Amino acid sequence: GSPLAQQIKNIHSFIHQAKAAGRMDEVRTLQENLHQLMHEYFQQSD
Amino acid sequence: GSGSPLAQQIKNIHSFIHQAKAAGRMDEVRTLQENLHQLMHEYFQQSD
Repeated sequence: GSPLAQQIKNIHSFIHQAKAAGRMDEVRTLQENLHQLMHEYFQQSD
Repeated sequence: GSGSPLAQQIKNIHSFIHQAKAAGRMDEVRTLQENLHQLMHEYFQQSD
């Protein structure tokens, strides 16, 4: 439905894959992007 | 699981936010939106 919600779910899946391989730096950096996108999604949806 | 219980909870809170918006009740909207954001965060963390 929401394009940005899909982008968030996509990021979260890339974070999962990085966790599953033990890639800590990639998890950390992607998490920052997830947080920012989520707060854009709140701005859109508020 | 399916995520449906959490999704339903979020839909319910969103209906109360709409009701507060419809009355122009700003503080109620903003406080309920904080609760909505916290559950949305968990929804995203549980997504596949």
